[PDB]
Amino acid sequence: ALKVGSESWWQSKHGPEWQRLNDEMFEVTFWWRDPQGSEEYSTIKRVWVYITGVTDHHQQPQSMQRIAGTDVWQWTTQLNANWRGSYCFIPTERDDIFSAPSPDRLELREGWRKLLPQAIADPLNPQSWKGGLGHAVSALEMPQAPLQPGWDCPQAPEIPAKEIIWKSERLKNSRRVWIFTTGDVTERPLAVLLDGEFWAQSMPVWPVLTSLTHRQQLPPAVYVLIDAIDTTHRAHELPCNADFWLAVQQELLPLVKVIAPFSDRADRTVVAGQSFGGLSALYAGLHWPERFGCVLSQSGSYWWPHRGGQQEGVLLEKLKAGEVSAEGLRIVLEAGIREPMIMRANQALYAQLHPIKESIFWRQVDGGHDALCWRGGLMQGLIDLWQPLFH
Repeated sequence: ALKVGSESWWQSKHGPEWQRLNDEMFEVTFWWRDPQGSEEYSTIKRVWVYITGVTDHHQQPQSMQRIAGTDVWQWTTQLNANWRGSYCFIPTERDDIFSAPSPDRLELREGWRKLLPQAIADPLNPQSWKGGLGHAVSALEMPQAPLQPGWDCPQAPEIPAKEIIWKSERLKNSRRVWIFTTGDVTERPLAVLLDGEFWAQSMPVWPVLTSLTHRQQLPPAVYVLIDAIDTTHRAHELPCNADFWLAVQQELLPLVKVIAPFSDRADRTVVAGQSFGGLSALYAGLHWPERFGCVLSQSGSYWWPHRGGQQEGVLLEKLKAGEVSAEGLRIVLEAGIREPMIMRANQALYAQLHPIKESIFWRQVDGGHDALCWRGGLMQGLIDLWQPLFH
């Protein structure tokens, strides 16, 4: 049947549905099933909907609304026909946490921060992962969302990626590393991606890279995906840790070379990363440009360590004091409008790289701070950095 709220009805639900309003706008509806039944048996009072690019800009958030006598929670909104991003739900028993119907942008960041720990991905949406803000999210793409190269038609890789556990002597820890290759022999470029777990497992990047290599938008290459181990490790290791890049160069890459040989030429060697991974990528090129020729930094966390509009980043001023220099790196530098604290931090950096201005691809995308946008960027950036190889 299709009795609202019946089991057969829930089975036909597979995430948010949407009906077009007009050329530019869509009405999007979201559902959540309460694993406790109707308002009588349940103990939840609010279900908040948090949408990555959007919800944190508004001004006063809406809860979902229960259909009386069912386990059904509903919520509706509008998005632009080309929007893509991620959302989550926050079912909660607490109801004070947006009690006062104003509020102010300080009472907000407060309240959301309080709540996001309890955030869940949409359990019916077939595509979910750990978000950029460290809370679980689901996918949402409007039908005119800009094409993202490769993602449109994955192709099964010929040789699957090999996971090894790299036991670093210097960093005194162990992590996974995936070594993935995209063609046989001939002098393939190396690309190292940070947050490998994510790109190996949450959004497995293999059939995408393959698709693009078949369509020769990317050269046969060797990809090294490096497990950030977890949040605290990531936050110590990724942003401007020298030991980190020492260990990879000294312990990791020599191994990789023996496993799947790759070119020695910094100019085709890539370091890719998002947020802290972007910041790390840049930092790596800066200090070891002989090993790392190309940088792909998406939404790089350049403020670091001063969160907000406080003080310029420790990398920005290590440059400002004309100290480390960006001599001879080609680099992709991207951030999204809808992200917008990070954006500021990024144009700050762009200026402070007045010298290299010429060999820097600089893009401002429709993205928030979000894996779902990043994935397209990631592909693109890789294409752009490897332009030179089709001379």
